[PDB]
Amino acid sequence: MQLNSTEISELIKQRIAQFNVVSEAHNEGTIVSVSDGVIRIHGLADCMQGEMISLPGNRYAIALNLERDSVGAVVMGPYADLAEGMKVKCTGRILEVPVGRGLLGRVVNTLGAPIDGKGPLDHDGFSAVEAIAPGVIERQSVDQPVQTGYKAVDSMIPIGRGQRELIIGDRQTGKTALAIDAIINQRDSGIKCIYVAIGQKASTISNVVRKLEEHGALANTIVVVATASESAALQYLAPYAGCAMGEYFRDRGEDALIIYDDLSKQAVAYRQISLLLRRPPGREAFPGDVFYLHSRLLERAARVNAEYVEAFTKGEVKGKTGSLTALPIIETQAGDVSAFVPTNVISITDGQIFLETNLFNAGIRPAVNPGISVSRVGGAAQTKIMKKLSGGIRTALAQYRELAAFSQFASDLDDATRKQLDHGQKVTELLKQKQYAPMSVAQQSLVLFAAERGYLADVELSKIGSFEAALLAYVDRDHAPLMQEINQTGGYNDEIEGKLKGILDSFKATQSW
Amino acid sequence: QLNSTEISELIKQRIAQFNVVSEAHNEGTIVSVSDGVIRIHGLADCMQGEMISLPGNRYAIALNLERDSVGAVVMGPYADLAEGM
Amino acid sequence: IIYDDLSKQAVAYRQISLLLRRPPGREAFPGDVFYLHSRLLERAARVNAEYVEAFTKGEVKGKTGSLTALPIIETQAGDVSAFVPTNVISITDGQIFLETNLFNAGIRPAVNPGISVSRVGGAAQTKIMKKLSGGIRTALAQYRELAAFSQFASDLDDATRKQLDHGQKVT
Amino acid sequence: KVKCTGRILEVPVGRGLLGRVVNTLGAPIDGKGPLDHDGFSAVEAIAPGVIERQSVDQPVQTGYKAVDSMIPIGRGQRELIIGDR
Amino acid sequence: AQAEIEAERKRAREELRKQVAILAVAGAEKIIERSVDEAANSDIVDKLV
Amino acid sequence: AQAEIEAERKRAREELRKQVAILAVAGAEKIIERSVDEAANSDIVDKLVAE
Amino acid sequence: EFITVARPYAKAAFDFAVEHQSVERWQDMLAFAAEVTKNEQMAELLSGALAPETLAESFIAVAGEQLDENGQNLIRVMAENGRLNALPDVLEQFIHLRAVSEATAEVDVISAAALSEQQLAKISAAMEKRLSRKVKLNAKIDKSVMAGVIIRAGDMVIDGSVRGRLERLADVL
Amino acid sequence: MATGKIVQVIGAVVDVEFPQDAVPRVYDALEVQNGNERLVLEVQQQLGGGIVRTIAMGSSDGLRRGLDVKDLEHPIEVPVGKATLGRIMNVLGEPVDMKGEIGEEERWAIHRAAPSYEELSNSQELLETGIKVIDLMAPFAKGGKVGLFGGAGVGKTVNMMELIRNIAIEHSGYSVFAGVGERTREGNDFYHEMTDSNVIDKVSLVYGQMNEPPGNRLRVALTGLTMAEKFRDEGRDVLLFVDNIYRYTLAGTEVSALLGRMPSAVGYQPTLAEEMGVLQERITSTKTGSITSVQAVYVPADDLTDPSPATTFAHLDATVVLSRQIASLGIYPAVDPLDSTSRQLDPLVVGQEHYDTARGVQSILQRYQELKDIIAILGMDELSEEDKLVVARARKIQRFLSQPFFVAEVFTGSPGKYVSLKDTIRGFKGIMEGEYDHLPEQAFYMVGSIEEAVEKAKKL
Amino acid sequence: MATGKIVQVIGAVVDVEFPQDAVPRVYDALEVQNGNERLVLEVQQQLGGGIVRTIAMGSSDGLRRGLDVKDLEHPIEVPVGKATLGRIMNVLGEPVDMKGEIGEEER
Ligand SMILES: Nc1ncnc2c1ncn2[C@@H]1O[C@H](COP(=O)(O)OP(=O)(O)OP(=O)(O)O)[C@@H](O)[C@H]1O
Ligand SMILES: Nc1ncnc2c1ncn2[C@@H]1O[C@H](COP(=O)(O)OP(=O)(O)O)[C@@H](O)[C@H]1O
Ligand SMILES: [Mg+2]
Ligand SMILES: [Mg+2]
Repeated sequence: MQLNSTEISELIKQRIAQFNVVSEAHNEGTIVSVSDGVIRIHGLADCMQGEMISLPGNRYAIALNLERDSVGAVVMGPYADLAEGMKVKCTGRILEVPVGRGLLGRVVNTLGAPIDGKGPLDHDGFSAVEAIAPGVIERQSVDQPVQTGYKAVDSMIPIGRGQRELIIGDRQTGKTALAIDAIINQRDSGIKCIYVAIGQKASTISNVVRKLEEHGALANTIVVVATASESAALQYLAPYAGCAMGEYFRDRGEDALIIYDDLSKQAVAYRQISLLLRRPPGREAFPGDVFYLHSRLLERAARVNAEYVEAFTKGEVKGKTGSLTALPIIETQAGDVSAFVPTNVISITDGQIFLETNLFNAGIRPAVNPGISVSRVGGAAQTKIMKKLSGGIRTALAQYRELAAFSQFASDLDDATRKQLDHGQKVTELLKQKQYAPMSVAQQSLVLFAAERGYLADVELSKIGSFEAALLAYVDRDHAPLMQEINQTGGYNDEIEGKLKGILDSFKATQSW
Repeated sequence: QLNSTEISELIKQRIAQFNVVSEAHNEGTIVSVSDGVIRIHGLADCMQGEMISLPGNRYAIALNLERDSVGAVVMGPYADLAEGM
Repeated sequence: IIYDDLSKQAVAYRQISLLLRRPPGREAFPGDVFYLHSRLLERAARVNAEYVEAFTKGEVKGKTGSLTALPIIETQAGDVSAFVPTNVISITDGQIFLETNLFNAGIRPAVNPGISVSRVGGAAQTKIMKKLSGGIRTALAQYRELAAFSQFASDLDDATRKQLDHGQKVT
Repeated sequence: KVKCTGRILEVPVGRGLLGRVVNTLGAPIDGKGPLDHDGFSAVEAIAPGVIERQSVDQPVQTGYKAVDSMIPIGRGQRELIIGDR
Repeated sequence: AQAEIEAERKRAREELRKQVAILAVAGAEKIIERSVDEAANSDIVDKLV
Repeated sequence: AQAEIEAERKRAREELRKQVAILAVAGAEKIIERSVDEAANSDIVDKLVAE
Repeated sequence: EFITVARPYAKAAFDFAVEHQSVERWQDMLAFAAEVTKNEQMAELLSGALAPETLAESFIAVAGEQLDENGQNLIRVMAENGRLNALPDVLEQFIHLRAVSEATAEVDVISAAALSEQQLAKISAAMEKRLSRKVKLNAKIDKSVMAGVIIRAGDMVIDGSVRGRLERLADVL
Repeated sequence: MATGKIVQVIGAVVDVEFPQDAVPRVYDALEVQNGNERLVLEVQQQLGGGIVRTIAMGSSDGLRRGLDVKDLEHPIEVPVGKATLGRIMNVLGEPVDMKGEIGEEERWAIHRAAPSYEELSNSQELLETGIKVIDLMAPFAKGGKVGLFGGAGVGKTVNMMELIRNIAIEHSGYSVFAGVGERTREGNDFYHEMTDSNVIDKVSLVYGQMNEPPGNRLRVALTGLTMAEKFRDEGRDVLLFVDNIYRYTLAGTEVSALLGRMPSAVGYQPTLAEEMGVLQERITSTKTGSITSVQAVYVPADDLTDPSPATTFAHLDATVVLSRQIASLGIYPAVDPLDSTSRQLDPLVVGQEHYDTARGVQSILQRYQELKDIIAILGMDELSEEDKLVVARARKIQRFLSQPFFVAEVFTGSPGKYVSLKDTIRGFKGIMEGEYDHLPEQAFYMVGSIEEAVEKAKKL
Repeated sequence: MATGKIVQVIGAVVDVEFPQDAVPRVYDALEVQNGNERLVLEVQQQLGGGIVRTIAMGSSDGLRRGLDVKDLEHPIEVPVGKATLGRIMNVLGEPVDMKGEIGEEER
């Protein structure tokens, strides 16, 4: 399909024919200094703070300091080949990014340029990266479920559309796995997905993209990439580009979910860019406004009322309420939640899914820690059946954990607690599942029903993964008409209670694990 | 390379005649105001610890007699003050 | 060669570097404090016979030269995480840690084994000492493992009581 | 006025230094008269390179049961002695 | 497929050596807007291949 | 597999096009350098001074 | 580089020169001082740790063609602050300040060859409409342009060179 | 022709002034005559007009203001290829082994961009080290990274020597060793161990010694990376040994403090994580070849929490944890089997047999660590008869995963042994299942394959 | 009549230069046309030579150097009294509520 070199010739001829011969005035400055990624520019009297300055080589710098006689800008890309005396041009643009459905399902960097190798984007218009969040009166309460597909999170820690949930934990405890499984689970909801990776090594992004397209979720998500080796300016500004790309959907009355991978690395990149500009430091050398770094980001994750979207879209949409859901990830060191950036982001978000390392190493995966993890939006964002089934699980598990801590010193122990310390040990063995296996509300619901109404009390040998798999296969064969009702309505009734009793009774009596 | 509180019109006054000490050593002019600390130009007669009288009825305490300016602190509300007083 | 208080050469160099208005690092020490001690301590070396024979232009043959360095460092309340202790602990081939809790209890010289390392090991021992030292290392290691139970002794089994009271006799 | 010698700090060296008390410039301070040195050597010098070394396989004895048995020192080794005051 | 595309590219390269003869004076006569001097290909032999 | 082969076809086509782009524009440069006249430079400048 | 230290002195000198109707004399006085600042021997003296007063007198002496108002005061004030090496910039700022009040612009033009003096007068009259100043063109004969012209009016630039269009086309591809 | 002139010298930091036409760009290499010696400088910053701020690679003594400086218009570039095998070089690619010139044929700049995520090759081919405990408890694939964490004196350097030997005369692939912050004694011992063991002809050695200016120590990692990348482009599966990352971060701290940058959380440089990323992001497998890597990491004062070990953790795929307690009990290699981990240790990539054997070993050792204090208090004759068997099997496992190294012979005299992964799994899987409950414990200490255990017991 | 010029912009900190005699006082409020929206600056320091250092009560992006700044002769002033009951306001006394306008009698 390439022998037709007339195709090459016609491409080149079209590019020549449509070259424009006239020239236009532009404002120009000279590079006076360059070091560690920062350049000083002389000239550009009309440069404006936050503007994009175009360097020779089709790359940009962001004018951060407008000093009295020079402009201090940070290069977005490889700076080492710049040299004093080169000339730069001022674009009339405050930092932009492309937005729209057209980049939905494509891999791009912080500037919206496609690193995917599949041609140019088809955006509609551009959005300012550093925007402002909706006001107090333009917002709405969050009472719509978003399902992460994980029994532990969807039952104990419900997430709502417009909520901000912190995924916090030590290194290598399944944070990225939980995040991209929450993405994959949105294959077929109305929620669009966005994954921003900050400081990730390129092999992790390659694996993430392969898994996203393998499980069929790539067509429904935007991937924004600032790898571990790219200039700190690109890593510091990546989550704002991702937030603008998701806020495009928010403002049109649709639902988006955005995952910031290692905000605790955006803070490090901002610390670097700040110290290289000689700005005064604060508690751990992080600049003074590091709180105002994450705050003005996570306050853009909001659910917005119908009047706001109606007025923004100039009346083209009437009944919809838009929303953007944020799942920032934070890495702690030896689980000291009380560190500086973790205790800031915990003061910003509306909950945290604390992932405990000693549960993760013990094979409990996902290693969510009950008690210390909460959702302050809570049951308002939980479908009715899940809310009914899950009410006890969290406190039952926390008290099971403390009782099983006591147990090690107390052999020959009361036969009443002997049963609590076994039901807890079965529920904690039930709420752990394979990695890329998201589970619908019905499959979680009837499993939690089996566990809560005592049907597990005779499987007290821990052959209980096979029990779950066989129960799901059985229900998927016979009673698919009930799973459809549960998945469509999420409702719960005494009639559905009886139907589930019937399913469990018929399963116990007639099948094997 | 930084400035040291020498400014255009004070340089112009020195340009008019270098020996401005032909003027009174008894007085000067406020040059900057920040968080209650004040910088004054002139006051060749000032001595450390001296009470300097400001417009209104306020005093400042001369803490520093530097090469060309006096650094003092304001004993009262300072936001009412301005350059050139 | 013994250098007594390299941690005072470091202070004199900090003074010189702070009076020259050089950029201060951690604890106001200059950036090149490591490059101060390393190019000192790396001068302690064993040298092969050909270097000696070439340097002296004959007049010596077969012999190998040597220079052994024993730098001394003072720590403030036993903290090793300081700047100069970190550099010198990173440079040298091993450490002899002298601790005050052992010195007070009468263990003198108060060398703390296990926490103290020599990376030359037996290569720098007579074969009799190399033979005999391994059982001392293992005895003190088992003693350090059991020492938590010392103030609960007379509760213990006799088979571990023997190890516990053997480590005390080695100490 | 200051004149720049092209020289670098050198220090006396030799066998006559053996048994003397000397300050960092090589001058005797014990009062037992001048040095019987063997020329001078540069204070700042370059250590022997990689290929000029040899493996440390000779003991230097401390006479302490605690050190020679469990923290051996060899001729050519560098051993830090670290502790509190 | 690799062996297909290899020889496909190798066939293309020889024809683009003809097409460059047009495209170079095309880029010239787009720029000045002056009709280019044709027969100025006295130089073009080194640019041809 | 066919998608990956298509990606490599894209790569090879773009590379060939970029090589011909470099050489074509260099030839245009040398043409414009050799073939020029004052009656053309004055026309270019008279188009510039128009705005 | 000391643009920032020269701004106050240039502004004071200019704002004084218009109180005494002698901008034109001040400009050449500062030009003389800016030249004396460059000599290899004087540049050795200015680096040494002389007292500001005697170092100022050692600078007045080599320039007697100066007003009482200008040299014997400005040079002394700059010496007290140790700013004399800034003189080459105090000149340029001064010139610039003048061109601002006199509503003038030193437009620069660059070309492969001389312009016809009809082209150049049209350029003058057209820039005076683009801007709001009396322009003062000065041309440069740079061969790399090959054809067309570059018009630089400070930080604004209009590029009509065939090389600029060529290397823009090279990036259209 | 030389066009630059020195205008300052402050320690290792040199300022050079050039014509404003010809200012060298960042990371360019300048050259000057420090007397009769030739000294190269690396441009760190283009501060001010015409001036350039640089770090001297050699020592800065003897420099004087006004010397002429000649700017090489390319970064520091080193020889690469076959010609560098068996040689020792400094950061500038000059031979420091007195065997004459390198015989170079091509030179590569040490600064280059990392492979893009599209060029990476997803791979899961496990390496087979000769070491039982590392093969079992912490497998790692081609292109992966392994960190040997531990204190001082635990065996990181000799473990890397053993790996170099085993992957140079069992699998015959090339290897590169970048001794950043090397100790000259240890570097000479390494050279003589590799020359005595015949493997020297398949290892390329770069040394930046501790008595050299900070940036000279800093750029050595990139020099070794560039040699490994040249071997990768030839299609090889190279293996890169970094002798200590902690001293690379210390060299970065020093050079950042010399340039007067504002320091960071613990006095570390601000660019810490970007230097670590620019180092570790070039070490990857690609569609043509691969660079695998193992890195020694010294943990200062025994905490995994300070910026250096904390920032290197983000890049490793496997972590081996060495302990001086286990080493003092006379077991080598002193790997802690419970705390060492790998991302590739799951049934899907190692197979269910390997995964089950590893998890069973860890479970047995954990149960023994539990029983140890009941044994301490109540004596052993009180344990239940299945616990008296867990004890013996854990005690035999704890012996069997020690091993004699070929390079440790000079410490012990006994010969080394290379153990295939099949024999390792067979041995541990046999021990846990009781096939060897009749052998003494000392039949497993410092043996190779289980056949040596049975033969030693037969001899014992 | 505006009289000042923006001379620096560094983050949320803005320096503006006034005639030597018209320098604002310490807590006075200035304002600027940041594109279409007006922006209020609260003075924080008086530096030498008529320069005044202020902090922006709003987004700092989009500000050029040399923009004209207008000196309000009073600090930030807000509405007060019964008129403000049941409303929502921001720092500048502007309704961020959308019920229209505050009919205050006094500020
Ligand atoms: N539910 C699960 N079941 C089994 N294995 C899992 C599960 N979740 C994660 N893992 C495994 O744990 C390893 C670490 O996972 P992941 O990278 O998501 O954690 P992380 O905290 O993002 O890592 P880091 O933050 O250190 O880069 C992965 O290799 C993955 O295979
Ligand atoms: N497998 C082993 N056999 C014998 N001795 C060993 C072994 N491993 C380490 N050692 C001893 O440890 C000392 C230093 O080990 P090394 O590898 O330098 O530790 P580090 O990781 O601190 O560099 C050596 O002198 C050697 O005697
Ligand atoms: Mg992760
Ligand atoms: Mg080591």
